[PDB]
Amino acid sequence: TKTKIMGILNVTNVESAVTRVKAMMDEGADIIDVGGVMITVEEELNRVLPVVEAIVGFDVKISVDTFRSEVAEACLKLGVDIINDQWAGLYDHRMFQVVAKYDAEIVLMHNGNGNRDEPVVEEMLTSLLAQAHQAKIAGIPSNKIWLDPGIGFAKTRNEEAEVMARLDELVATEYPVLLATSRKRFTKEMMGYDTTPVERDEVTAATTAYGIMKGVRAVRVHNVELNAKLAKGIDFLKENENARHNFS
Amino acid sequence: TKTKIMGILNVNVESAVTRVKAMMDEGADIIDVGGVSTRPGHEMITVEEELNRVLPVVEAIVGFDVKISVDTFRSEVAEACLKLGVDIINDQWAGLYDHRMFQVVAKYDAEIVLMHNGNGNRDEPVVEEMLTSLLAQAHQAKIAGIPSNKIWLDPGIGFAKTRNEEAEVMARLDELVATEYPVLLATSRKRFTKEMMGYDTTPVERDEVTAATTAYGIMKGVRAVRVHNVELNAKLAKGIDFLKENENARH
Ligand SMILES: Nc1nc2ncc(COP(=O)(O)OP(=O)(O)O)nc2c(=O)[nH]1
Ligand SMILES: [K+]
Ligand SMILES: [K+]
Ligand SMILES: [Mn+2]
Ligand SMILES: [Mn+2]
Ligand SMILES: [Mn+2]
Repeated sequence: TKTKIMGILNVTNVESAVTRVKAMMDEGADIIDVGGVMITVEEELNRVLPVVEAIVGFDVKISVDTFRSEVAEACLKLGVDIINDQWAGLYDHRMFQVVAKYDAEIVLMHNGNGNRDEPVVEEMLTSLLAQAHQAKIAGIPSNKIWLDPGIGFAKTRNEEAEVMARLDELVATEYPVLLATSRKRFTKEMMGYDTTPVERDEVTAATTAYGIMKGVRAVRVHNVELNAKLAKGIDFLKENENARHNFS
Repeated sequence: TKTKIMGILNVNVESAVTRVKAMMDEGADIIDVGGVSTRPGHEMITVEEELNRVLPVVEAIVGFDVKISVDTFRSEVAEACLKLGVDIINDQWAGLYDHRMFQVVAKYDAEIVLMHNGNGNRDEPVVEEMLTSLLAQAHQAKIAGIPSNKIWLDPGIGFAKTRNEEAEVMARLDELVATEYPVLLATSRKRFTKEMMGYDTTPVERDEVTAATTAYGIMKGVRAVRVHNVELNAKLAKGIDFLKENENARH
């Protein structure tokens, strides 16, 4: 019933990572998204693995931002819960098998096809739904697949503005939607100037509120506390609204 | 047009000017100055004490490039302020405390915020009682000479209402917005935001849930928000206005 808060942990110390994870859990993170990725599968594993081994025992879900089944599989043997795939299984078809094999969840982020024929929304829907079908025919449950519009990838300024004005249509596919705009160019431009990254937390929080109201079920963010608490408030307001209107 | 940010200035004079400057920098469109409260159980003061507290501050900030609103329910304090060039009179009694208010406000061509207050022992639903009351007062503000597009309605979250009644109102902000008078939401760090937190915090820690009420309220159509943390809310309001314009522009 509650909006999930996926915290961002970029791994580009294991000790500092661990301390940061507890700090994030503390600020309200439901999922800790670890990511460290052109480098070698081996190099990617050299950065991501030591962290995953240290934090996977904690009482929080661990997502791993990777697009290669080899990185996803070593992580899943350690007990990881989600594979946040920026390519939506396009980069390595074997991602679907690795995930099915460990009864995990997977995020399918819209990416590629930058010079698309069709308008961005029809294309994103077509591609993402096509990837969802592949996930399932691999044996991954329907309810373990998330869709991500992929703000910041293979889309022009105009295309993303279109995508952000029609989030309801992605939500309408009934798959749980993860919004991930945090501190991106799109948020930089909401501010209207060349802001530094951190300066983008408040507009990012705006996307969270707006997205939750459009039906997004999770938000991927750098500033956990701000979004965790802004989301709590918005969730509260919608529920209160349903209650007082006897809407369900 | 954007959502206006009315910063709260609770009332020495230099200390106040400092805080007004900062609020302007954080994005404040209006600075709302008050020295009184209409909460039963709170200190009551004289018109004269309100003046000593309020007038020297208004005098020193009315020149700035920001609108000034004065939170008062007595027209003598109002006029004293309108004579210094103040732009808005924020009335916790919607002109029911002092019946000369609308005439004073319209005399200096100002704006007025009519806040829902009183009759906490009503037996009809809060919402229809508030609408009936606020619209009757508004109708009276126009008779006196205040144009409709300068009469604001405020649901008075935190005044003469039960937790049950505040939740009723927050779930139906659009009905107030539907009246077509510009709407000001003022929930900052109040008890309602404390329920949202679901626990006890110092006032400052209620800022994020206050900001959620801002995002939500803008979605519902309110035109301004009265807040303590101007920056968090000004920056948030800005993102929401953009998301909303973008969505309307694209449809
Ligand atoms: N128009 C309007 N004016 C108001 N003035 C004072 C308070 C609450 O007063 P207090 O409890 O003293 O706190 P603060 O002055 O910080 O808001 N609330 C409103 C309000 O909801 N709407
Ligand atoms: K875990
Ligand atoms: K001024
Ligand atoms: Mn639409
Ligand atoms: Mn006050
Ligand atoms: Mn309704």
